[PDB]
Amino acid sequence: TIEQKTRAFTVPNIPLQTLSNSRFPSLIQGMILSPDASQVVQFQNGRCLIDGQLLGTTPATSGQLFRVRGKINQGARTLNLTEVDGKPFMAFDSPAPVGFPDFGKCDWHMRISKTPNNTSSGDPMRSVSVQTNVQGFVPHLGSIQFDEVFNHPTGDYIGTIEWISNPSTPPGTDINLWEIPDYGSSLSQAANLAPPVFPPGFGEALVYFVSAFPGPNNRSAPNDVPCLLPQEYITHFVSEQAPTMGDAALLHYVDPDTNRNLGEFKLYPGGYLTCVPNGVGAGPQQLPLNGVFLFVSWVSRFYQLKPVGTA
Amino acid sequence: RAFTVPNIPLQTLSNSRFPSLIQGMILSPDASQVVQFQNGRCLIDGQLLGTTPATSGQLFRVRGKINQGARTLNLTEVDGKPFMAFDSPAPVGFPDFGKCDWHMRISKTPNNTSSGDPMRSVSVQTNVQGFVPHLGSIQFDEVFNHPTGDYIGTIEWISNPSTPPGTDINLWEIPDYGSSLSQAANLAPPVFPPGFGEALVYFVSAFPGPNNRSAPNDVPCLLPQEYITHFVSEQAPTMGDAALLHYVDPDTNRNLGEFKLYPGGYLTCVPNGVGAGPQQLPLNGVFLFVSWVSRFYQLKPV
Ligand SMILES: CC(=O)N[C@H]1[C@H](Oc2ccc([N+](=O)[O-])cc2)O[C@H](CO)[C@@H](O[C@@H]2O[C@@H](C)[C@@H](O)[C@@H](O)[C@@H]2O)[C@@H]1O[C@@H]1O[C@H](CO)[C@H](O)[C@H](O)[C@H]1O[C@@H]1O[C@@H](C)[C@@H](O)[C@@H](O)[C@@H]1O
Ligand SMILES: CC(=O)N[C@H]1[C@H](Oc2ccc([N+](=O)[O-])cc2)O[C@H](CO)[C@@H](O[C@@H]2O[C@@H](C)[C@@H](O)[C@@H](O)[C@@H]2O)[C@@H]1O[C@@H]1O[C@H](CO)[C@H](O)[C@H](O)[C@H]1O[C@@H]1O[C@@H](C)[C@@H](O)[C@@H](O)[C@@H]1O
Ligand code: NA
Ligand code: NA
Repeated sequence: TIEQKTRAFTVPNIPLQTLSNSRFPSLIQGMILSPDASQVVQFQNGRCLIDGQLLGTTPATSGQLFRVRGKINQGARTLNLTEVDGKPFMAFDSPAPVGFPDFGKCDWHMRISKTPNNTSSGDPMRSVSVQTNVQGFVPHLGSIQFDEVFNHPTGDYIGTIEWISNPSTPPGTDINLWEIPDYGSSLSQAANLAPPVFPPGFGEALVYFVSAFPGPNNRSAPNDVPCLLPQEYITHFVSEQAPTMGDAALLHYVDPDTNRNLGEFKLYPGGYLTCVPNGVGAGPQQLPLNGVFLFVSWVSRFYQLKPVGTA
Repeated sequence: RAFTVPNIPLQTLSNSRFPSLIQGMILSPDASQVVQFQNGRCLIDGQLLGTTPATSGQLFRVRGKINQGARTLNLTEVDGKPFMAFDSPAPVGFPDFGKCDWHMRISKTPNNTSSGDPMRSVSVQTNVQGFVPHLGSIQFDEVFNHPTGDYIGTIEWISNPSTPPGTDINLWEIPDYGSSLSQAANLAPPVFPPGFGEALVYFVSAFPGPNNRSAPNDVPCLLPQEYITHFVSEQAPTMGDAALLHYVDPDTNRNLGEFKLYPGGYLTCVPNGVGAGPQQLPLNGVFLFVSWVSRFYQLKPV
């Protein structure tokens, strides 16, 4: 319809501290730049074009996000993946089931249970671990491998990653949440992976939203999980499907108390935000978390942003 | 601002009492069922009630401080900000699962170590003297012989309440937020059956744990969480007694049923006798706002 093709672009009118990470369900705790200025990312969750087109394994909502479901035989180590709702995973069409975790360079410590409940007593929860750099980690081929033999009843199991730690192999490897796992194998590459996102250059830098995920690391610091878009943005774009009318959407990060602009950002149609750091050490990490991004105007990709933060 | 609801299929939307996809749309088994959920409560002009969070990120989490050797978790908000006692039933997003024991998994935050499994299992009874979230604290079943600190987590599975004996899980109920000397302030009010041919619609999702029926633990809620987020963001003024919605098949554009969304944040329909109701409908439909209507607007039976 005319209304559909002329629908004005909008973003959710909710402060950042109230929005959610799109790589796992949790409130956003901060904005950062990548420590390495040359960092290329290829996250498979939290990927959505601003006209509402989902990419990779990205779910429309938080409900499928960061869940794992599959069938496993008693005495086996192989979890044969399905979609979160139990329907078959059509492999070769996607890197993994919708919402499947994209945490690379770490051991996964999972909690799962047999579904649906058919018990009248007892604790249903089971702890399993998954290494992602072993030959058995082939979600694109429809399966992942647990570390130990699964001595529990054959059936349909659902759960999630509860905490993460350094990869078991090779020794001395630290967690790196900037990376995704290898979804395929040596004989078969992962098909329909969401594309990489490169640093924009020319004074601009990618902005990442971070939330702490449980687990230790070599720095004795939180495992901060970076993502490109709040999940609420993704849901909003999927619902609205507003046509993209320019090269980039100019956003102002506005202080709700004073109505003053705290920072200028560009939201690119590919579903990521950039800013211009105001010198070395400056960036969006210096901004308070109670601001609201407001859509100002469609702009050219060449439009220059006022630098953000203080050196 | 014109009123709208999200353009997303129901099966893709989330429960507002815990983060999970909606798996069903039902009437209460008891037609006289009164509910008083504290989560999933939002006026349709975007005003949150009870303990309801604006978004899923805050929903169904518990955070607080606990000392090594103690049983008491002194609650904060999910982001770590102080919780004000006597003001509300519990911190925003605090679970509202009544009539069950809670089996939780929690961990000390932020991480400050290079080694070890951080996860701790604790259990909470909600009908005991020590369950006083309105006063800012809850009591674990056992002494917490783990490091002192700031802990965050959630309920992992539920089971029958420990007391009194022979009590089964009833997720239609909420816990007793109050104390021996003080009732909980600012509880979201009860929602009563509408009568006059109409019935409340509930969205259900299964939660882990055993029960006496050896079947799923079904959690009913009044609104999808995404609707709540949408209303909070949009702040569209309520301009009639009820918002008439059509539940539409997106593949064919066929209207599958008429519903009324009331200002208080709940949906009704008219069942076409016994056996009829919204549970007969496919879950891939999208609700669409049609018009503001009066309270006495007669819905076509579903
Ligand atoms: C404290 C505990 O573990 N209670 C168990 C109970 O345990 C024992 C019974 C007898 C001895 N003994 O010989 O000396 C030792 C331990 O075992 C019963 C029967 O299996 C458990 O009740 C059953 O499972 C529950 C999950 C419920 O489905 C219940 O209806 C079943 O009958 C009992 O578990 C506790 O039951 C309580 C209700 O009566 C309540 O639900 C409580 O939360 C349950 O405790 C949890 O589940 C246990 C299996 C265990 O994991 C415990 O740590 C949990 O808190
Ligand atoms: C298999 C295992 O449990 N490995 C542990 C290791 O455990 C033992 C040490 C010594 C004996 N013994 O003398 O007989 C027996 C068992 O203990 C080290 C610490 O000394 C653990 O490594 C440390 O904690 C990890 C969580 C990481 O942060 C790591 O960097 C720390 O050094 C080690 O845990 C395993 O470390 C692996 C990396 O080297 C990898 O991260 C793996 O996932 C870890 O195993 C998990 O965490 C354990 C604590 C345990 O809960 C296990 O079940 C998990 O899979
Ligand atoms: Na692989
Ligand atoms: Na109480």
